[PDB]
Amino acid sequence: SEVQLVESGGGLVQPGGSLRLSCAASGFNFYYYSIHWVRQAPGKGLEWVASISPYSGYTYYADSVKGRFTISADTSKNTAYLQMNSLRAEDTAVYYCARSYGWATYGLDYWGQGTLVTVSSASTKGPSVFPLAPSSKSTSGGTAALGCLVKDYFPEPVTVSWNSGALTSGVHTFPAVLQSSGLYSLSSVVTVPSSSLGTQTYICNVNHKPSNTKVDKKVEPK
Amino acid sequence: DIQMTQSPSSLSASVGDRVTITCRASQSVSSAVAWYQQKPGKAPKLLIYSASSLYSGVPSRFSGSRSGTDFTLTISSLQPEDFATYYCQQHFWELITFGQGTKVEIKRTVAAPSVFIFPPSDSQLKSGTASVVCLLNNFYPREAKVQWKVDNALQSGNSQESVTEQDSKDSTYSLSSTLTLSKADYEKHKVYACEVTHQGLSSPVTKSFNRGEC
Amino acid sequence: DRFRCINVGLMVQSKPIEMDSDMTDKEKLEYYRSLEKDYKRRIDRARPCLLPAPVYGEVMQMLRDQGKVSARLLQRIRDRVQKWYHDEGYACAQVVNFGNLNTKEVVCEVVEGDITQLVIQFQDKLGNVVEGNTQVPVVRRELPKQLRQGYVFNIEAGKKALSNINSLGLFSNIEVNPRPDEKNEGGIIVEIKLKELE
Repeated sequence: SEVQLVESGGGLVQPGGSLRLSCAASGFNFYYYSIHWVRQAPGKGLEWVASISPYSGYTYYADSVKGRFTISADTSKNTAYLQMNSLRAEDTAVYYCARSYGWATYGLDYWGQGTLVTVSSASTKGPSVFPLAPSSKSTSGGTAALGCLVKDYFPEPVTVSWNSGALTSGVHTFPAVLQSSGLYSLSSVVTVPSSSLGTQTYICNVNHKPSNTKVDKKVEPK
Repeated sequence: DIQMTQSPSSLSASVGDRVTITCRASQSVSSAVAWYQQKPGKAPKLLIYSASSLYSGVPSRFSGSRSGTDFTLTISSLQPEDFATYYCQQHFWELITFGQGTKVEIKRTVAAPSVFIFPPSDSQLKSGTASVVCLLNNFYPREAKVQWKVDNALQSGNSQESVTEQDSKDSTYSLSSTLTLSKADYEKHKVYACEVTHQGLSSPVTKSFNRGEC
Repeated sequence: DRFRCINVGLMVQSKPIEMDSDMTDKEKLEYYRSLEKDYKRRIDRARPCLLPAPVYGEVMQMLRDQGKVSARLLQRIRDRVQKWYHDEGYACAQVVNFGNLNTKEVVCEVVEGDITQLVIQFQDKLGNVVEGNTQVPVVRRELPKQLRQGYVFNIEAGKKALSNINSLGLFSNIEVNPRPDEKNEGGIIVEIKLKELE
């Protein structure tokens, strides 16, 4: 009964490039509804980008995107489309497709799954994993912290496990931060008892499926 | 331009409280305001479609209300499944405008962080880069200030922090702060410290090291 | 490919409408169309506004010289409509909503500032607000019919009151002020502050 939206397309593009996103309308009659495109930046709020009018073909765009995006729809296959041009870095976001019945007076009820559009002068790159030295002078008694620093890679995601999944309690894999290079950098720390430092040796299993890199690194004190 | 001001940026609440989020339209132009709930990694769901009308299949604890240019979303008894980000939205014809968002988080006891310094890896100085890492583990609330002191001097532009989602078990926050430098600048200066200010710290603590001496 | 009409309604009233589950979109067109029908019903039940024909015409010319209906154009229309209302001394008038029956018919909803209560506040010589209904019966007369509940507030009726009661020489300071009525949405309280001579 509740048949829904799938956004198709989307991927990596460079500054100045172009892309086209599809939005497949299954189970609803989008003459009575209006199709809107809304983008969510990385870890940021929601921003409306484009809209099509029900019935008639009136097209409305946000001023941040006017002159580079064009919305459209194919009534036959129950589809809507979004063309993006002269792409800039600030367009990096997840792009949702959602319907609202009527025009400009009701709520966006059914949303899509989403699609990520990364706009980077990119290079798929494996990371370099560096050890986080545990502290000989145990700063906070009882426990000491050690981890890994996945320093330079592109694109997302990376998965950091510990001792092949045995060490799970105390691990904090932090969200990645993009630097002034176009490459991400994360750290993954874990707190362990100060006694178990010399008996047990801990290893990180970093994994970067997009670049098929698989580094495993042991972290020991110096 | 039309602008919604959503407040508070975040509030912390316990299971069972009645929580009220407000957002204000910059001009009296439209009653077509909707409320959405979005849980991380997913798509926002519609809660309220007209300014006060309960949408289908939404629990009865959600309510909407309007007073002029003031719109209010209200949850009667907070359930665990209602911790998310909340967005208000307005339809000024073409201008679809969202509020900045409200993060609803779990209330918990104040807890100062554990602070750990980290020198750049011995391997990293053989790549030209240097990364000094400061870890703040298991603290609450989220408001924390990391201050990088190289020879008793602040550093800006070269520090990046990341913050974890609320702990799924103990409801705490962990933060990392990377200070990225070049090998020459790291070799010249001597004492590297990270000073942490937090609510649960009566005074700011500082974790420090000297490069090369153990 | 245009906008055919601007309706301008005045709204106070009350609303209901309820809701349901089992959202078969096939069906739920039911609810989303019942709302449209109820909106049309409301637009006919509603009271027409004080906007004269020339300003209707000017707003419609603004709407025609721009084929597409943009929110900035609606803002300019609001500016014009409130300019008219305030120019005629309808100080409390305000636009509150821009609804639609379809993308071609725009519905502008205004709150004109109807009067819900009349309040007379007396103050002693030193400005300390006091009670007393000895002057109320005479001040109730020498008040225009247009200030009573059931009319839209106009500052000209306020000036007529401020001069009729002024002619009696019984107060050292007379003020007529509209105030937002907290118990009624869009209603207006006409309060008349009287300060006595000595």
